[PDB]
Amino acid sequence: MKVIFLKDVKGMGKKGEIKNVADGYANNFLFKQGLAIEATPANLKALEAQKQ
Ligand SMILES: [Cl-]
Ligand SMILES: [Cl-]
Ligand SMILES: [Cl-]
Ligand SMILES: [Cl-]
Ligand SMILES: [Zn+2]
Ligand SMILES: [Zn+2]
Ligand SMILES: [Zn+2]
Repeated sequence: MKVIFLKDVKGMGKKGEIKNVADGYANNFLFKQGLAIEATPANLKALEAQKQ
């Protein structure tokens, strides 16, 4: 699973970084805790638009 971090997770990734991680971790921890979202082209396009 490719994710973009929304918050800093020490030892894992900083806000704005894009990293591939185990699906279980993404689904059960990162997404569950609101720390990241999937880095799909669609999500990235939407995130860029809001920042601008
Ligand atoms: Cl995977
Ligand atoms: Cl930071
Ligand atoms: Cl920081
Ligand atoms: Cl896992
Ligand atoms: Zn995966
Ligand atoms: Zn930070
Ligand atoms: Zn697991």
